[PDB]
Amino acid sequence: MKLIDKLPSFDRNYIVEEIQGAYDTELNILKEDIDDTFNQLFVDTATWGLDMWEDILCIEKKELDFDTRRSNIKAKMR
Amino acid sequence: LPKTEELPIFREVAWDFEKDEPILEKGDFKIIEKKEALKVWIYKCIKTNRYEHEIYSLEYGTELSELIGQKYTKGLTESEASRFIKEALLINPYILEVNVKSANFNRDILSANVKVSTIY
Amino acid sequence: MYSDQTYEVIKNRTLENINLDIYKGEGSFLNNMVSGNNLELSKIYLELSKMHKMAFIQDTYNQFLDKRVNEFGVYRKLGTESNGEVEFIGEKGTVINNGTIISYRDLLFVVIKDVTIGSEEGDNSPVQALEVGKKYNLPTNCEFKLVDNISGVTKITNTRSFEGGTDIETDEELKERFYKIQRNQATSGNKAHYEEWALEVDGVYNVKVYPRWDGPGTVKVLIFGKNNQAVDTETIERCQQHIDEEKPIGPTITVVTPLPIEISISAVMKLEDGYTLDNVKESFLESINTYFRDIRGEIIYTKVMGILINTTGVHDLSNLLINGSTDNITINEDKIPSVTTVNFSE
Repeated sequence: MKLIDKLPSFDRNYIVEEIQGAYDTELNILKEDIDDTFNQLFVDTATWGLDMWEDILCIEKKELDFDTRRSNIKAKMR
Repeated sequence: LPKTEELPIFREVAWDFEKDEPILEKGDFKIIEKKEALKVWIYKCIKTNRYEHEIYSLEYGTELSELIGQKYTKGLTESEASRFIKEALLINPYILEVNVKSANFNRDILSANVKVSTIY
Repeated sequence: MYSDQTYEVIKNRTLENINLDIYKGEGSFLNNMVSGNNLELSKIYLELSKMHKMAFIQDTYNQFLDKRVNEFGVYRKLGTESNGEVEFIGEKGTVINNGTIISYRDLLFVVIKDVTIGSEEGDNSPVQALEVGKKYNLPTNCEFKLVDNISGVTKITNTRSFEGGTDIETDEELKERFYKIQRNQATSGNKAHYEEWALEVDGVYNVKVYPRWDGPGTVKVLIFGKNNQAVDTETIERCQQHIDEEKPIGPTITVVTPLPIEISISAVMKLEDGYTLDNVKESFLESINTYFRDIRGEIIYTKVMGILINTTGVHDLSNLLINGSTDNITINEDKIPSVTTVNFSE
């Protein structure tokens, strides 16, 4: 809906609406992926990224819980 | 010494200018060749101004819609609109020159005759 | 997930999501533009994957890793410049002021003390390397050249080898130190904390700590250079003084360096055609040097014989002796084999 607003008036046909709706759905997917990655950047908001945090800590532990993994990471440091 | 290379035929989608909606031939947009693409380009350029939409390039667009709404008298805005059309249409490399004949005053509707010179 | 979305999958999804009365075929203009948009989107997804890798900095080296290590408290030890003293030989009465520049080959050096040739203060002035690196640790009796010509100065030589030029830190060394610290569960006053203290000192590639070596309140500290080499006495002094600055008061700390083991090689070897003694001797010297670099445990007389015969230009040898014997010699702790005498004959 953003592009069709930016798009000229004479291009208000159904094909343009469908194409830009698909592109907007792709935009939503991309932005939610970006938000998920930004959450993964932080330890508290990361879910599957804790594996590399443990690898940096050089301790290998079986996956039990995300909160448990974060607690173990906090305990390992200092 | 080498001669100028001819501009290749401009191909793109086609539709009825009165319909203002794209047309599909058995699923394929109608092919435009020779004197078919330039009419579409001129229609697109004149129909919408660039300054309204941020996406278009600054060189694109026309300021004829400023005269829409009766912001000035017709006597000088006739030549002003002729100049505006000349500025808006000669930007295309395909088009050579644009000529405006005159304007017809009747009620609130203004009718003018404008000419297009092409290469093919 | 950036990895979940891939080129062809998102291409097909974009094609399918819009319902078209137009048939979709390969090479179509709609297909071509979908392909271009998919290429750009795949570039974006690859960039996002690269950004995730940078955030976790697993494989590629970047400033993120260094900054995170600094967050963890470990600091990149840039190193120290080499220090030494040179002798100025020339006309008496010439004054070499502070900041005088002397160049040896590509390396650049600066004079530290204002020295006058022929004065009662002597013709020797301390010189500090202008850049960090082990290459500046020049040996003794090196000839130095004045960048700026000074009248009455003829010869510049150093009476002793330059020392103090610790190597510049590399990302691999910092990463290894961080990783070994990650295994290390340090504690205020524990062997790990002392070995970490030793790691804080420049040029300490390997750390060995022996508790209760003399018993009550005694720590034996052993350090090694690059590839398990010796360390200069200045480095040992700096390490021990830093430790004493941070160490508990009362314990006795001893810091030592490995010492080489001298070897002598005697054999009768029939040289090949077109090969002289010097060439084969140099090639065998290089081979035995790399063998010593790659050796562990004891020097094996059979490996020595094999690395000698495999040398180019060697046809037939006999009565090979290491230190006059054919028996393997044990290389003990803090000890390395050193080649001192090479005796080859035909």
